Amino acid sequence: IDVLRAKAAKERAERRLQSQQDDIDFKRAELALKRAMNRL
Repeated sequence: IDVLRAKAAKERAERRLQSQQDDIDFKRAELALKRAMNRL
């Protein structure tokens, strides 16, 4: 069933390529650590 298993590798490789799309959600992850900018 390699033909069906390989299908999982395609979905992953695609997600990784979507870096520019996963840049916004990643920003918030950092903002939570440093919110000093807001206090000022």
